[PDB]
Amino acid sequence: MNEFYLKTWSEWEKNGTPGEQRNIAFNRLKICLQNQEAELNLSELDLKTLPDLPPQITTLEIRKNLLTHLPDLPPMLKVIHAQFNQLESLPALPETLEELNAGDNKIKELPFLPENLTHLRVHNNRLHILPLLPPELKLLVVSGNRLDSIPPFPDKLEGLALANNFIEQLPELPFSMNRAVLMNNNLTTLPESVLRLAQNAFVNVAGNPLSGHTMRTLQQITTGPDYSGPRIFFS
Amino acid sequence: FGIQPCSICLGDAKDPVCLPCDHVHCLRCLRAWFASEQMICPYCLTALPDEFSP
Ligand SMILES: [Zn+2]
Ligand SMILES: [Zn+2]
Repeated sequence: MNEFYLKTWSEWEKNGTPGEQRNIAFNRLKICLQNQEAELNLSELDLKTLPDLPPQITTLEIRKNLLTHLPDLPPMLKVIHAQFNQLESLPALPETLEELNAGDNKIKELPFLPENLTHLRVHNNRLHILPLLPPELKLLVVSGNRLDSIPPFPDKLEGLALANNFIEQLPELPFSMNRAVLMNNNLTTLPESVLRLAQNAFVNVAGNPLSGHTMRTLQQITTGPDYSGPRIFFS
Repeated sequence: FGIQPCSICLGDAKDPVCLPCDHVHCLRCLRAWFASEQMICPYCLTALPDEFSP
């Protein structure tokens, strides 16, 4: 609708390599802006770049493309699905963002995580460190990265997945946690708070070099007659 | 059809199963997780449909 966005998009449409489905994307961009739709879906279009995005969208669906960077993210966005690209970084994240999935990319470092974020999935990236975790986070997935440590967990976090990293020490776990996927890290002990999770919580610590003293401590408590902590899988 | 490593165990899965989130794991390993009623992808914690069977 806006003439300035149309000119930018028509030039972008003409500037793609033969595999990219830019004509479909160009038509979707126009219709998104014209009808002020909440979602823009450019997923599975073999795209190598994106142009300026329609500023009113609240959901950005761009999974399964060939993107290496993203343009500026519009300031109403609440959900971004950018998994299965070739991303090396993310731009600054909108304050409105609640759900981000950027798994299966090549990201080495993340930007600041905004205050309202509830779901973060960045499995299968190249992360060597994580930013601090915001207060309302409920789900954190960082499996398959290069992490040596993980920052303190906020007190509403319910799901954690960090399998296949290099983490040596696990911070104390909040009672809100009901699922901890911890396999194949470098842990030699577990924080005592793991034994205080709800009886129906699930913890898997297989593949960590847990010490003899840790194993004797865990065997004593989890096999005691009055144990009401989580089920802990060692294999 | 080449070698497909388990997301967790890097072991060529004997019977690779591709979940809807495009993550592959060994059939046995999945059955073991599902035996505890954890109907999710263990790698990205995306929930699976009800009564899901690999
Ligand atoms: Zn497996
Ligand atoms: Zn998955």
